[PDB]
Amino acid sequence: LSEQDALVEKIFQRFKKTLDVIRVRAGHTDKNAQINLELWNAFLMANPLPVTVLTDQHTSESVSMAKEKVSNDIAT
Amino acid sequence: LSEQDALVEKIFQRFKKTLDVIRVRAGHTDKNAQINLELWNAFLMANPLPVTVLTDQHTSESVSMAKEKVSNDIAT
Amino acid sequence: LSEQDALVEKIFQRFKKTLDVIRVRAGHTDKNAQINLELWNAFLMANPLPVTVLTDQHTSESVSMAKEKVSNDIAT
Amino acid sequence: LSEQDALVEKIFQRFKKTLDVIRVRAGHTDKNAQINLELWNAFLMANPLPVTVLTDQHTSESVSMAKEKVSNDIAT
Repeated sequence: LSEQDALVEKIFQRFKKTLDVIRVRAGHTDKNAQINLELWNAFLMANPLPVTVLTDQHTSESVSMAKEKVSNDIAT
Repeated sequence: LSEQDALVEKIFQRFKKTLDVIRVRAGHTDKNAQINLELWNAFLMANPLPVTVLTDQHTSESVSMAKEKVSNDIAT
Repeated sequence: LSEQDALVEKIFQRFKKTLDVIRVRAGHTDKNAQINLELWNAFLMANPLPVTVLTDQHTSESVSMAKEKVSNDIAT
Repeated sequence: LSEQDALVEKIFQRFKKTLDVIRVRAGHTDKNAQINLELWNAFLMANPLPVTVLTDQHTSESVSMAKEKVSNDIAT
C-alpha cells in the first residue's frame, strides 16, 4: 500500500468492524420494529377500538406510570 | 508508540467510547425487540386472530392515526 | 484539494455512507418506537387495566420466560 | 492548535455530530423499548395467559405471516 493508504487503513481498522456490527444490529431492530407494527395492525383489525385516543389527547395512566418508572431506572 | 500510531490513537480516542456506547445500546434494543416478538407470539397463541390482516391488505385506522400523529411530531 | 484535505476525505469515505445508513435506520426505528407507544396508549385507553403492575413490583411469568428464552438465544 | 491536533479535529468534525445524533437516537429507542416491556408486563399481569407459548415451541401463524411480509418488504 502507499504510505497514506497504509495510514488510512490503520485508522479505519480500529473501528471498521464496530460500525459493521452497529449497521447489522440496526437492520435487525429496524426489521423487528416493522414486524411489530404489522402485528399491531392485525391485532387491532381483529379487535378494533371504538375510539383511538392518542397521547396528545390523553395519556393513559398506565403509559404515564411506565414512562416514570423507566425514567427513574435510567436516572439510577 | 510510533509517531503514526500516536496519531491513529489520538484520532480514535475522540470517538472510541461513543461507538462503544452505541454498540452496547443497539445490543440492548436488539434484545428487547426479540423479547417483544416472543410476547406477541405468546399473546397471540393464547388469543388467536380469526384472520391476520397485514398493512398491505388494509391499514387499521388506529395505526394510520398513530402514524400521522408521530409524523407530525417529528416534523415539529 | 489540499494534501491534508485529500487525506481527510480519503479517511472519511471509508465509512461516511455507513454512518449515513446507521443514522437513517435509527431514525426509522425511533419513529416506529414512537408509533408503538401511541398504539399502546390507544389500546389501553380502550381496554383499561384495573391495576398497572410494573416489573419492579412483579414480573409476569410470561415476561420472565420470554427474557430467559431470548437470553439463551443470544448466548447461542 | 498543533498541526497534528488540527488534523485530528478536521477529521473528527466530518462526523462528530453524526455520531452524537446516533447516540442520542439510540438512547431514545432504548428508553422506548424499556417502556414497551413495562406495558407488556402490566397488560399481561392484568390479562394473564394460561400457557406462554414461545417461538421455539410454536410460532403463531400471525407472527409467521408478519415476518414473511416484512421480509418481502425489505427485499423490495
